[PDB]
Amino acid sequence: VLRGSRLGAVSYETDRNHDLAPRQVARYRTDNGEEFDVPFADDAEIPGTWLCRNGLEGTLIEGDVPEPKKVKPPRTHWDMLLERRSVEELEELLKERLDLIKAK
Amino acid sequence: DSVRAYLKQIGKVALLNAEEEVELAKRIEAGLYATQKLAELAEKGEKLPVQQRRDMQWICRDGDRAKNHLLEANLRLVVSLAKRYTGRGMAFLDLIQEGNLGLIRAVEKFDYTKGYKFSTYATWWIRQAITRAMADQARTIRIPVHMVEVINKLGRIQRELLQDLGREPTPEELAKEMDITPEKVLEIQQYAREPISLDQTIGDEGDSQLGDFIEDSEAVVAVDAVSFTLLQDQLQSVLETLSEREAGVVRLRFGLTDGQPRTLDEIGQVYGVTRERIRQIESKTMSKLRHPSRSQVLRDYLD
Amino acid sequence: RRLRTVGELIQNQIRVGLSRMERVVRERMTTQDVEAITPQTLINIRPVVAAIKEFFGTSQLSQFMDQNNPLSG
DNA sequence: GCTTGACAAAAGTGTTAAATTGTGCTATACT
Repeated sequence: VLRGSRLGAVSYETDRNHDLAPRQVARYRTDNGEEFDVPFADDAEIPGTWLCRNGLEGTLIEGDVPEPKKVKPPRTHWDMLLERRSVEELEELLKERLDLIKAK
Repeated sequence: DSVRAYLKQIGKVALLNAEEEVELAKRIEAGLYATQKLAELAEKGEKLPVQQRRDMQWICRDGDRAKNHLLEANLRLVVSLAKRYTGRGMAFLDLIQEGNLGLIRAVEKFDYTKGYKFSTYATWWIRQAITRAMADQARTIRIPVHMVEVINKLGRIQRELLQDLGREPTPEELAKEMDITPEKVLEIQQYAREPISLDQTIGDEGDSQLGDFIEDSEAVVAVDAVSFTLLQDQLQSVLETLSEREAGVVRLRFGLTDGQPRTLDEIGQVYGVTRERIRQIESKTMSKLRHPSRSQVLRDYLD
Repeated sequence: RRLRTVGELIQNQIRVGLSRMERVVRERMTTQDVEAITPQTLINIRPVVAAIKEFFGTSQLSQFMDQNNPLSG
């Protein structure tokens, strides 16, 4: 009565292994020690890091050091406290609190 | 409902008085400073005396415990706000839990020097956290936040205009208030529509569900599937009727041999002749094939 | 055993719609200017119209007329 | 049967103007 379709379409072509795309396999290792293989085309430009099956961004074995992939550092609770308190004020706070514990 | 366990467990800690909040915040700040001192001074040695070391570690632990206590006593606030936004699409207890994540941020930013209550500041953070949570997670097909806000604005305007006019407005009437074209609001309304459940029963009984009777448009039609292959043979038989000299150019031009079309120049990589000559050969073969002597063989495959 | 005629069947849905309208009106009369409100400005007729539309559309009793022949109808 | 000169249409290459998306923060008080 009503019709719809999947997110894709079908192709009727027939050919089989008689056509070969030149490919080579890269090797990756993850944090936990698992290893994985990924077939790439001979155009290569293989990436230094790959997201493997287990979900760990593993690194290639051929290179001694992969692409740095450097990223900015995180923002933490002290680093945001320092945006509202001066170190001079924190020194006085520490002195004031040390006075009470020193009382006993 | 089984949210009662959370309500009970948070009910074992009493509310803070106005003077305890400042004490807790100041303790948290002092403990943070003590931890940062112990972290920093290690980079250059600078041994502290054992008594001072133990006192400073106690300060650190007291600050951490005061932060935990401040979160504990204020967990009760989040539920009073979460109960307002329940029913919009996300679960009540999920609302509470992710508003708690704005509550930790509120505790992180709250300070006493402003001379204001903890609730006054924490309410804003809890509310924005709940709003963001609902915006991101309330729909099966995710809608970015700004799109959710414009959809909400359209809904708000449409409700009032319907209350006034007494009927659903035409798109231009809503456009006159949105300051955007009528087709724009018509597209927003399309973006707003939710998917239906594929498992809903159909037929007024439990005989079957809706999904059991959806006809697939992109099906593998049998007669076509075979038919194409026949053409892929018949065409070959026509191309095989030519000399290999002529056939190779067409087979390379349209990529029949390997599936990749080739420019006029690239065909010369094996044939040697110039691109213009390859074009002339292509024209000769192309005119020979279209002659009725070979057209009728495969004309009616086009449909 | 009694017989709900068409009138009572329609009346039940009218009552439901007016009950929803009553809930809305009693909720909203607490939050409007007193002595300046007007009855036509707070009576909301949407729920009753929605109930009437739902009854004639989806109710199991409101069936398609059987026009096979005069006797069938 | 084919090369060469010369030309225009189509399409890659890169910049960037515009559109879209993600994110932190709003301090009367409210538990």
